Amino acid sequence: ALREFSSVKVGDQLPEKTYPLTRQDLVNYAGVSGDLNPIHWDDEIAKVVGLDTAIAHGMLTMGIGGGYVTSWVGDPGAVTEYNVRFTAVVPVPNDGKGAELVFNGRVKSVDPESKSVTIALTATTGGKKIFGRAIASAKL
Amino acid sequence: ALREFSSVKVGDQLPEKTYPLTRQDLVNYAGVSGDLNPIHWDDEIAKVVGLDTAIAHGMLTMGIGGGYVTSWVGDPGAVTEYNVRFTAVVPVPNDGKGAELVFNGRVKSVDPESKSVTIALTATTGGKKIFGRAIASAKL
Amino acid sequence: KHYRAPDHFLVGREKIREFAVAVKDDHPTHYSEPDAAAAGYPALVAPLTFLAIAGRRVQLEIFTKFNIPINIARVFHRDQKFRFHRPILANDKLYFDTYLDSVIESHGTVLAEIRSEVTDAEGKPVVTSVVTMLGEAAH
Amino acid sequence: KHYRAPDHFLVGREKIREFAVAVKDDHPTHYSEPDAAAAGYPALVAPLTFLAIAGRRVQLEIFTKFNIPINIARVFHRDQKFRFHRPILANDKLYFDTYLDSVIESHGTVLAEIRSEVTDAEGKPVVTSVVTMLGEAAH
Repeated sequence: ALREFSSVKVGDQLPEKTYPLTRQDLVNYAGVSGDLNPIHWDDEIAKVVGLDTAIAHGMLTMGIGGGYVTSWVGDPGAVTEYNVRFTAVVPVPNDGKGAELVFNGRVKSVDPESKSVTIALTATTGGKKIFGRAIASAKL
Repeated sequence: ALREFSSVKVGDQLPEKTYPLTRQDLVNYAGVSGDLNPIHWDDEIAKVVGLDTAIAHGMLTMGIGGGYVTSWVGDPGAVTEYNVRFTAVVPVPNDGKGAELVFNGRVKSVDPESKSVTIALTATTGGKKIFGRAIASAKL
Repeated sequence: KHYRAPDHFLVGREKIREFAVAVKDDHPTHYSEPDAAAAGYPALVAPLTFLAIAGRRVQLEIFTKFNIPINIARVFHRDQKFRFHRPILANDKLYFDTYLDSVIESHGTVLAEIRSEVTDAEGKPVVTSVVTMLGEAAH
Repeated sequence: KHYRAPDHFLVGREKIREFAVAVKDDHPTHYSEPDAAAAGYPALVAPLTFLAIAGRRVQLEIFTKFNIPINIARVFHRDQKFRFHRPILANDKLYFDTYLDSVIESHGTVLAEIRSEVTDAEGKPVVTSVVTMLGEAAH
């Protein structure tokens, strides 16, 4: 369901999705990705390095973001660039609730000669933003 | 390095290997296998169901066993059968040491017309055996 | 009770290596393709318990499709059996025909025996996997 | 500083689905091949950050091969950039040419920028991945 270039245009705010994130999701990603760093699944290790609880992987959070973008674009193969700077950490307590990633987006650029459209992204946990400059672009 | 049938013969004890097993090895397997059962990586969940600490996966332990057998046989593709009954659990504490699986084996059967040889296996943690009837067979 | 799984499981080259590391298998036929050629195998051969991956989706699903009277909370994996008719190699297409061989229900505890015949793309047997779940009765 | 990784990474069909679930991507082009055909793609297309899998081995290795003056204990992943020249699809053979674009060393902290050009079996570019590690200086 790749959307046509004519549909979207600059200033278009993107529908907010709120992704829940449990400690089990951090264990699964540890194995899937092969990133077995204890800070993402052992609390006592998290506090030694100076953190409250264990935190989500950086690339788990960005990876989730790809889903948030790929759904709206309608086609993963359409995405041309995906760039993110990691400003903060997403703590995920083993409390049976975990945490929530609130994603948002806004088209900031269109090139009608191209089929390119650029989305600025904003991901937050408890209000605090986890990404700095986070954009995506795709041929529509 | 598939060994010839003539080399091995009934009564041949197999060299003991001692596999260390950390809590990180349990997290990795959780993700690789897709078995995300908390009893294998959350202690507080382990005790609710009535266990001391978190335990190794059943199929992690048997999977390790396949390595112990496949090395001696010399060829994984040579193994014809691998059967195991799980008698006990292998607790793996997040103590920076974890636990150790001591594997042993003994050829109990040869069929010279076939190239089949059958190994009885014995896996232990702290002495307690974790498998009941555990055998392997391979064409040499 | 027959159940044929739609779609196959496609044995990945890289997932093989990934798995072998997880179960501490270091046999070269899992990691380097030339060694597999030396052993006499076209692709990477899979660890003996690799089916725990492919069969993950099956065992989760067949419980409902078979109406086994067992409480998931208190269920226990008692027995695992593999008859490797033919070695599982990378790029193998694996199809599953899963049968319910027997159910025993005595005091409190139900014992279920579940057989999955693994066939390749063509339809020739690869591995016969037998699982024995032991659990607390539901009905 | 050039480094060419020996061997390729072979994108698995099943590992794609497995990964997409892990990052909560539910786009059908990752799960069912006919939907990929509908989208206009032969095989399953990979999630945008799938390279975190393939590139796991690379980033661990290039640190030593480049002699970056950084303490692993205190190192931090600051920046990730993907230019998807061409979508990554299942059964793609992925080759890695990894370059060290820049190193900055100021008070206490070293900032390293690492570029991996991903090429296919033939040798045409797939994805340009740029990583920016930030860390505590070693020398």
